[PDB]
Amino acid sequence: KVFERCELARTLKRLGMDGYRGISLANWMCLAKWESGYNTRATNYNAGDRSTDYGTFQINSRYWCNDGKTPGAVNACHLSCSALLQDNIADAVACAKRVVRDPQGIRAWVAWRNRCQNRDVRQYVQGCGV
Repeated sequence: KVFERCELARTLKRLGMDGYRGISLANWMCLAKWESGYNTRATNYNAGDRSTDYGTFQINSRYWCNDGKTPGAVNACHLSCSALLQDNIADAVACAKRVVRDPQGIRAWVAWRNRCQNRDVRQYVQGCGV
């Protein structure tokens, strides 16, 4: 499904993302906007290394979820990558939380560095009531 901005902002807040490991709600919103455009069924195959990115946060199959076809992959979130394509984002959020527990934090997604870091991200949550 494709979330509307404020709809997603409120959902993420309810799921405990605001300030999780020092990451503000607006940063998560900026990441979701640039990764999938708030689309839960988004998938991107990376032909260079045989991995695929799944769902709202475009979580990679080499380290986080298992899709069975990615070489030398681990499944740190202990989830089928299929779980990251559901309309209910509960699992994708649990897994995103795992991703940032690593040293890099939110920096794990290059898209965050390119389009969110050091920028004014207030706009992603303004008027949503979060």
